Amino acid sequence: RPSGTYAGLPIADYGDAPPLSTKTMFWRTSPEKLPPGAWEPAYLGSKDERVDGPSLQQVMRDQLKPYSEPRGLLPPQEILDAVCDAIENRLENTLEPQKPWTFKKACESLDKNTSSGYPYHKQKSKDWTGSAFIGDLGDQATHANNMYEMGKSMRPIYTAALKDELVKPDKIYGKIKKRLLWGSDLGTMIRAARAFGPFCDALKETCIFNPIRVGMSMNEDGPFIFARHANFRYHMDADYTRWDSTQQRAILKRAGDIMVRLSPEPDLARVVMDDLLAPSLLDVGDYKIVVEEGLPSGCPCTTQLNSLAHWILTLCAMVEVTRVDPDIVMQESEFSFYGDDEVVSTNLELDMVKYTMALRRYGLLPTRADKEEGPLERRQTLQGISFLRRAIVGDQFGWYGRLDRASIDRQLLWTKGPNHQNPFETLPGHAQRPSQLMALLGEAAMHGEKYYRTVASRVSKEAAQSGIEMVVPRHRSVLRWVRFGT
Amino acid sequence: RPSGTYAGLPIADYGDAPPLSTKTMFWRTSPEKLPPGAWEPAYLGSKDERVDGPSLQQVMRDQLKPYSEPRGLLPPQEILDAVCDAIENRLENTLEPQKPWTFKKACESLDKNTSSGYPYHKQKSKDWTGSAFIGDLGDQATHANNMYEMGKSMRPIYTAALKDELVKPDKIYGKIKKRLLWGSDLGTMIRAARAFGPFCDALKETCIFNPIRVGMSMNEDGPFIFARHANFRYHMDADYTRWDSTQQRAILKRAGDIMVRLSPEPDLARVVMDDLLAPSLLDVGDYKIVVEEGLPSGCPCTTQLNSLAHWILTLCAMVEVTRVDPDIVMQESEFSFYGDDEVVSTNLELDMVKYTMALRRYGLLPTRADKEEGPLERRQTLQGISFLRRAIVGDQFGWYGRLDRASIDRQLLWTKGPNHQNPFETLPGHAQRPSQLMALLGEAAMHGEKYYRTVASRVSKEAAQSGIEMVVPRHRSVLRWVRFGT
Ligand SMILES: O=c1[nH]cc(F)c(=O)[nH]1
Ligand SMILES: O=c1[nH]cc(F)c(=O)[nH]1
Ligand SMILES: [Mg+2]
Ligand SMILES: [Mg+2]
Ligand SMILES: [Mn+3]
Ligand SMILES: [Mn+3]
Ligand SMILES: [Mn+3]
Ligand SMILES: [Mn+3]
Repeated sequence: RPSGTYAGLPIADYGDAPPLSTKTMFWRTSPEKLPPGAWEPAYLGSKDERVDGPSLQQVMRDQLKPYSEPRGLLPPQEILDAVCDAIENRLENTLEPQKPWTFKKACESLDKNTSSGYPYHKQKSKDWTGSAFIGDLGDQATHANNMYEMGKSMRPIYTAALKDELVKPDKIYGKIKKRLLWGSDLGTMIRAARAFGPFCDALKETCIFNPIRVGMSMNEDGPFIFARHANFRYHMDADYTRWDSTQQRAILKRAGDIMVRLSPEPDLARVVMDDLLAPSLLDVGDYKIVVEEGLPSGCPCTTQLNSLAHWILTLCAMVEVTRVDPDIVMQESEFSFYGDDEVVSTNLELDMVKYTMALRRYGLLPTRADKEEGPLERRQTLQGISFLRRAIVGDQFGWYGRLDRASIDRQLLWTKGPNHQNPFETLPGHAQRPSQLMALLGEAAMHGEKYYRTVASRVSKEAAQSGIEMVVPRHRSVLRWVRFGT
Repeated sequence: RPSGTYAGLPIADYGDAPPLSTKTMFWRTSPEKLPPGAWEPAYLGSKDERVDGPSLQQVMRDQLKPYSEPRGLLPPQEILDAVCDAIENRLENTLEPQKPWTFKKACESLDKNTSSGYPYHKQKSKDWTGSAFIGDLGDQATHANNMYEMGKSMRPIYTAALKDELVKPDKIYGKIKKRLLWGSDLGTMIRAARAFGPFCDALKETCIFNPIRVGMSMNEDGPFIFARHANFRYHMDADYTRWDSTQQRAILKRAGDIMVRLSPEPDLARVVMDDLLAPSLLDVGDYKIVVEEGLPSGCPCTTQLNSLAHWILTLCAMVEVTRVDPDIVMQESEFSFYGDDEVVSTNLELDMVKYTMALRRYGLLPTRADKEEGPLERRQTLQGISFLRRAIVGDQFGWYGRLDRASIDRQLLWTKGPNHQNPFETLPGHAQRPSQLMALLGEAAMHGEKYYRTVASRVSKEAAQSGIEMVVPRHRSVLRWVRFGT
C-alpha cells in the first residue's frame, strides 16, 4: 500500500508519472526587447533562467491545497431537486435523441496528439493506424471496451501536470503560480467517450437554445447568442476563483445523474459516471494521491459536466434568492456557461448581495469579470459584459464578441512551436502562421481604422520574413468578412 | 397606333395576350360538404358555376382603377436624400461585393415552369435544353443579351393576369375581387437577371443583418430575426391596402438608383433599370395600355426593388415624425420588410398618429395587421405581432413564427393539381403530398397537444387513401424537430 500524506492528501500508491515538463511551446516572434510588464510563458522550474523559484513539484503542492479545504454547503434539498428536474426536463425537450457510440467512433473522437496517460504515457498517435489503436494502447482500449460493454467498474488514474500558457508577469517574477491539469488514462477516455459522446453531441448541436455554449463559434454563433441575452433587462459577469477545486462531488453527481438518464445506454453510462465521480486517483509523480473532492478534469465530457454543475448552482442561488420556480426563472432569463464562465441575463429583480452570499455559501468564490471587490454587480446593458475573453459589443448591425487589443498584441509577440527551454528564443519564419494571421487581422478590424492599420504593419513585416507573402486587405473588406458570415 | 382609353388608361397598341385563365389549380381533398364560410379559389368568370358575375375582363378593369389615381406626395427632399444615403451606406457596409452574372447564369436562374410572356407566351421549359434556350425563346434571350451587353434600351412588355389563389368567401359571393399580376417578357427577365442577379444574391445572404428578409427561412432564420426585433421596446404591424398600385415611380427610381450603384456593372444596369421604370406597357388582351405609375411587378428583382422602396418610405415617415437622423434611427430600431409587409421595432418614442398621417400623405394606405381602424397602434411586446402570415410567439426556448390554425385547416381542405373548371372536384390520392403533410404536422405541433392530435387524424386518413402510408410521429418528437434545427 502506502498512506501516507502528500500535499495534505492520502497517498494511495506509488506514482508512475513522467517528470513535469520543464519546457514551453512559446517562441518570441521578434528578437527585440519585450514591451514592459508583458505576459510570458508560465514558470518552468529550476532550469528556468528567468528567475530562481521553487521546484515545479512545490508549485504543484501549492495547486493541490484547495482540494483538502472544507467543502461549502449543499443547496437546500428542495431547491436542488426542483432545479435538477427543471434542467433535466428542458434537456428532454431540446436534445435530439441519439444512437449509441461504437468502439470505433469513441477511439476516432480522441485527440491523437496528446498523451495516453496511465500506464503507457505515450502520445496517442504512436499506436494509431488511422482507424484503430494497436500495440500497447490497443490493449488498453480493448480491455476498457470490454469492461464498458459488461457494465464493469474500472478505477480511473489521472496524471497531474502544469499548464504551459502565457501568464501576467506577476505569476513569474512575483508570487509564482502555475495551473494544475488532470490527464485522464486512455481506458477512462474511451469508456467516457462511448458512454457520453452521444449526449455531448446532442448538447453541442443545441449550443444556442441551451445555456451550455460548448461547441459554439464566437463569430457565427455569438451574434445570435448575444441577441438572446439582450432580450432581458439586467446582465452580470461573475468570474470565479478556483472553480474546479471548490466544486462539490455531490453536485457533480447530480450533473452526472442528468447525463446518465439522457444517455442512450443509461445502465452502461451509470458504471462509467460512478467511476468518474468516485474518489479520484491522481498521479503526482512520486505518488498516486486520493482526491476525494473537487472536479476531476481529465476526460472528453468534462467541460460539459462542469458547465452542467454550473447551471445547477446558478439556478439554485437564483431560486434561493428570488423564490421563483426554476422553470419560470428560465423563462425570465438567458444564461451562458462554459466551465467556470458565466453570463446571466434576467428580467427578475435579483438581489445581487444575497446572490453573492448564496453562492459563497455553496463554497464558490465569485468575483467580477474585470472589476474586483464584491458583491457581484448587475448592469442594465449587455454592452461591455465579457465572455470567453471577449467583450460583448453591439452596434447598428448587431452584437459580437471583440477580443481586446492587449490580447491581440499578445498573440503577435509569441508563436507556438516545438518545446524548448528559453521562452525568449526566436525560431525562423512561421509559414504555418498565415491562417492565424488572417484571424488576427480580423480580430483587429473590429477596433476601427487606426488600430487595424497598426497591426496591419506588424502583420506585414512578419509576412515578409516568411515563406508566404500576403495580400493585406483593406479595413472595410475584412471587417465585412468578420462581421457578416459564415 | 391607337389611343384610346381603356380602364382609365392610354392605349398604346393592340394586345397579343392569351385569354385570361378560366380555371383553378386547387382541388378539394374530400368530397364532403365544406366547413361554413371557408375559403375557396378566387372567381373563375362566366364559366364559374358557383356564382354569376362579371367577366374576368371586367374584374381586371376593376383592378386597374388605382393606377390612374392621383399619386401621393413625395417625402421632403432633404429627408429623402438623407435616408437614401443612409440605406445605401448601410448596404455598402454589409453587402459582399459580387462578380457579374453571365448569360448562362441569368438563363439558369429563371423559373422554367412559368410563361415566357411577350411575344411567344410559351411555357419557359418548352425551349430549354437543360442549359440553354433554343428555338423561339433562344432568339428572344440572345437578342436581349446583345442589347444588354451593348447598353441599349429595349422597351418591356408586361402581360396582365389574375391570381389563382384561395380567398375569403366574400370575394367570391359578395363583392367580387381578384388580384392583378404582371408578367414580364423573357427578354426583360434575362436583362434584369444579368444586371441585378448579383445584387439580389448579395442582399439575400444578408437577410438577417439587413431589414429585407427576402430569402429567409421562417424556421431556421425566424428565431434569430425575431430575437433581434425583441431587443427593442416598441413594436408595430402596419398592413397596407393596394401597396403596388399606390407606389410612386419617383421613389421606385431611388430604390433603383441604390440597386444600380451597388451592382457590379453599373453602366449596364442603368440601362436595364431605366427601362424597368419607364412608363410601362401592359397587355390586357385587347390592348397594351400605358401605366405611368405604380409598381411594375413582373421581374426577378421586383420583390427586392419593392422592399427597398418600402425601407425608404418607413424611414422617411419615421425621420419626418421623430426628427432623428436616418442612420441613428437604424441604430435605435430593427425592421423587417417583404414587399408590402412590415414589422418596425424601435426604442424611439414614435408618435403613431403622426406616423400614420405622414404615410397617408405619401399616398400609402396603412391598416393594422389584424385589428382594423387606424391610426396604427404600437405594442410593448413583440408577442403577437404578425409577419408573413405567421404569429410571432416567444417562450422559454425562443421566438418563432406560428401559422394560425385557420391556415392549417385550410391547407388540409385543398390540394394543388392540374388546372380544371370546378374547384369542388376531388382528384385521387396525392402521393406527391407526403412532403407537404410533414410540414403541416410540424406547423400544428406548435399549437400544443390537443390541436396536433386532431390534425394527426386528418393527416392519417389522407395518408391511408394514398400510395405512401406514414409513420405519424409523437407530438414531442415533431415539436423538437420543428423548433430546433436545421
Ligand atoms: O472564466 C474563465 N475564463 C478563462 C479561463 F481560462 C477560466 O478558467 N475561466
Ligand atoms: O402583407 C401582405 N401579406 C401577404 C400578402 F400576400 C401581401 O400582399 N401583403
Ligand atoms: Mg475565471
Ligand atoms: Mg398586406
Ligand atoms: Mn453548436
Ligand atoms: Mn447551436
Ligand atoms: Mn438568407
Ligand atoms: Mn441571412
